[PDB]
Amino acid sequence: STAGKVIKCKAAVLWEEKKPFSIEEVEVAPPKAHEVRIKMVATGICRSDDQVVSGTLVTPLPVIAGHEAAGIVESIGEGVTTVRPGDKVIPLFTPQCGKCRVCKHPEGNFCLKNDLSMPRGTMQDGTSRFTCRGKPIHHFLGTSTFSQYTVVDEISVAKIDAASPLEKVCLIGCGFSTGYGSAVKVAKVTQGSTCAVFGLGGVGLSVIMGCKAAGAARIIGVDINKDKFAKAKEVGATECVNPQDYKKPIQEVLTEMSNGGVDFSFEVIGRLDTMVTALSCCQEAYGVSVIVGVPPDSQNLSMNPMLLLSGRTWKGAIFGGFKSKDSVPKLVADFMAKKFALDPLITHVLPFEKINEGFDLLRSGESIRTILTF
Amino acid sequence: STAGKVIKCKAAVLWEEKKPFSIEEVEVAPPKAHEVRIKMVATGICRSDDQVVSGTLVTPLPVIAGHEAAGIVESIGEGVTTVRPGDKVIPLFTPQCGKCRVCKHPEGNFCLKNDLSMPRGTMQDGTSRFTCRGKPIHHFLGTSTFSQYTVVDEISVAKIDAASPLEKVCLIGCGFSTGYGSAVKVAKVTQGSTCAVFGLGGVGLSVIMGCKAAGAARIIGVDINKDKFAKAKEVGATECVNPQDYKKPIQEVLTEMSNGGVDFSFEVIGRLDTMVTALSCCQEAYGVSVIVGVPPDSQNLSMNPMLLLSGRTWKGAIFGGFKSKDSVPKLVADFMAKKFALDPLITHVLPFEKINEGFDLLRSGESIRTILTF
Ligand SMILES: NC(=O)c1ccc[n+]([C@@H]2O[C@H](COP(=O)([O-])OP(=O)([O-])OC[C@H]3O[C@@H](n4cnc5c(N)[nH+]cnc54)[C@H](O)[C@@H]3O)[C@@H](O)[C@H]2O)c1
Ligand SMILES: NC(=O)c1ccc[n+]([C@@H]2O[C@H](COP(=O)([O-])OP(=O)([O-])OC[C@H]3O[C@@H](n4cnc5c(N)[nH+]cnc54)[C@H](O)[C@@H]3O)[C@@H](O)[C@H]2O)c1
Ligand SMILES: OCc1c(F)c(F)c(F)c(F)c1F
Ligand SMILES: OCc1c(F)c(F)c(F)c(F)c1F
Ligand SMILES: [Zn+2]
Ligand SMILES: [Zn+2]
Ligand SMILES: [Zn+2]
Ligand SMILES: [Zn+2]
Repeated sequence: STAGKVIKCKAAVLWEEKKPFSIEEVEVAPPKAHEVRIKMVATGICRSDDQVVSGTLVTPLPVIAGHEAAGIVESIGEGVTTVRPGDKVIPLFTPQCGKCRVCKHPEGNFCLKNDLSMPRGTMQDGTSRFTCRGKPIHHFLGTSTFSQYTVVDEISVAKIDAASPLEKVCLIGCGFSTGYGSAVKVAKVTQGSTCAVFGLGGVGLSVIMGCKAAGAARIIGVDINKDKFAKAKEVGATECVNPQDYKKPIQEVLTEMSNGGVDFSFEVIGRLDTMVTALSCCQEAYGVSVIVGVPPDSQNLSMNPMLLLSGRTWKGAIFGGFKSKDSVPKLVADFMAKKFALDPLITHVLPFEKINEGFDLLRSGESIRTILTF
Repeated sequence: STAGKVIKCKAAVLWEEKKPFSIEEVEVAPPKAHEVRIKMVATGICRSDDQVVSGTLVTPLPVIAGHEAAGIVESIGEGVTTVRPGDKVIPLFTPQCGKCRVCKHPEGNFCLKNDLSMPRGTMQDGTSRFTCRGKPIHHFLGTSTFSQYTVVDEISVAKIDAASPLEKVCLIGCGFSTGYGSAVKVAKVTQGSTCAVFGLGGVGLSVIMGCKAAGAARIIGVDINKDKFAKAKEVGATECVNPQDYKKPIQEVLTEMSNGGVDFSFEVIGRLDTMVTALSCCQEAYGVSVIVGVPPDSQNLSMNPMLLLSGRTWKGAIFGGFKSKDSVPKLVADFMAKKFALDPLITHVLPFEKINEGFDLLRSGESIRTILTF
């Protein structure tokens, strides 16, 4: 029995920016009221985790990062009603409290209990459940999945199908659901439309999947790494373009290709310049552009508002617009029902001990998703 | 009996930026194929016409400005099918050719034959119908309503009810329709919502009318001229705020007043800083902000894209999102049926010869709309 006791386990601690993860023993406190302790089974490597390493996504350090995962409930605190010991679960980096004005809104998903806007790196109660070498360690987005065991608030966990394969469905905790929902829920891609997707990583591939599911006629993938094109075409891109191949700026190229602008564009990289390019390539009167990539901390973009005055719509979203706790179990059931595929996103499967190697595959351009297994 | 002949008439010619209009004789050529010559009856003074004088809205000079008007067809060119001599008409500063990809789209209204994006100051065939002192004079937006007679392309004119009061319905040619449609069509304001309207001129008052027609529960007007507040409350504002009264930035004030941000905000001024403030004050997860004001030429704004990534929508529109030639006659029929009021917008009436006094009233802050009568 571990229930009610401190667990000593392995975790990947990031002590300061621009350093490898350190794989060492941490102590994980038992869950308090309304908290859940989870034994991790699989976690993905998302570019957002790398941005924490880079320092472009700011969160308190030292930290246990990781937010795209799946595991099994080890124990529950007093008052927990939505999961039990032995349940398969996905932690939710966007919580769903069900009580705030956003949770009550039909189209909101960015719950006011989130730890994204103004990150504290704690549990809801303002404290940490983690220590390492006698020092308190911060949580990340109320998830912290780069650990054999984590503790999450009940509003930050969803119970999923007992038969689901956790080394695949961990992607429903971030990159699949984000990209797919950006297309089908946030943009509301229409049948017969032309879409442009900037960035052909795991999230951008998921946007392509959604555009194809929504019946887009043309899906133009855009990436500076032409090694990404073959998989983008496998999941539905009709054409791929590398901005580096052209004398003209790519917004001009895509406007020409689409006979006057695309219906829907997506920025799935995280750069200010590509957010403005993506907006500009959508048709001036009725185009929609969705920002999915996470921009660099504290930097503003510059843009001409005439792009909007002619009729364009610009919007962004976290987690594909999905209300997290309602939607994650439904997405897992849809995957079990063969409504969408996850294998095209998974290029590498490594033991958790090879986390640094996984990040080097992402940085070098080789991987889409590496799944780490515990 | 003027049909096929040059007409000599008075017009207000703008020879140079930052100068009074010159009321003097012009020559108006007869209409070519698919053109309509109109005897003007009434024209409004819109801030966009003043921005031309200021040089912040660029169009070629010398010019006959004016775009918000109503008149009576004097003659038609070869091939015209949609109006006849003696019909009451409103010139359309946004055309509706009915054939381009925008005109065919269900949402779009910014027809590709517009003269707004890259203004030439000509008719569709690239020539002018106006001479003054033996020199060619530019058109403005394909309308040029500050003249006793104008010539417009058939795609830039709508036939309206024969019993229409032209001294009121001229406002359907720009300010009323723009503001009202920005609320009801572009933003799609919902019953029970909270709205913020930045700028309480004739367009912003029309936005308030639309928000109240849509059932908003709270409509907060924002203006630095507190003399604007009484009329804003008459047409539906529930409260007004003057940014100059507050130590804190008005986005923070409006976020506090709305218990975490408004549902819908509207920028109806034309300044870069209020475009960013208006986006900021809508609720971060589900808010919508609409740009209606016309920004200063060739200037970029700076903003933090995290405002969008949390879930906000930012859009703009021309002419309230209305397909112009379909919509104008319906709006006139609705006015005739008392579905909305125009009198609250009309604060002054002057003869056309007093155009410079009408512009002085707008610049002083004293008027909403002055209507000029020919
Ligand atoms: N909104 C959310 O909820 C959410 C969720 C998941 C990820 N993200 C962000 O989404 C972005 C993509 O994540 P990911 O798919 O894991 O990353 P990724 O696998 O690194 O993919 C990014 C792709 O962009 C390509 N790229 C880089 N620079 C350019 C450029 N200038 N022009 C065109 N292509 C370029 C690059 O080659 C790569 O294939 C990151 O910014 C993440 O932080 C956001
Ligand atoms: N999108 C369109 O189709 C369209 C159509 C009509 C007008 N316009 C533009 O809409 C804008 C408003 O036109 P209008 O109603 O005729 O002008 P207006 O009558 O000048 O009203 C603008 C209001 O803004 C107020 N204002 C000025 N600066 C500020 C400030 N910093 N903060 C708060 N309030 C301030 C000002 O006191 C005035 O009451 C102008 O930019 C027009 O060019 C756009
Ligand atoms: O990849 C998902 C993700 C985000 F979308 C963010 F906006 C963020 F700040 C972050 F830390 C994160 F992990
Ligand atoms: O007031 C309507 C109006 C606009 F919305 C513009 F964008 C524009 F350039 C213009 F000249 C105009 F008159
Ligand atoms: Zn909530
Ligand atoms: Zn992620
Ligand atoms: Zn058209
Ligand atoms: Zn106007």
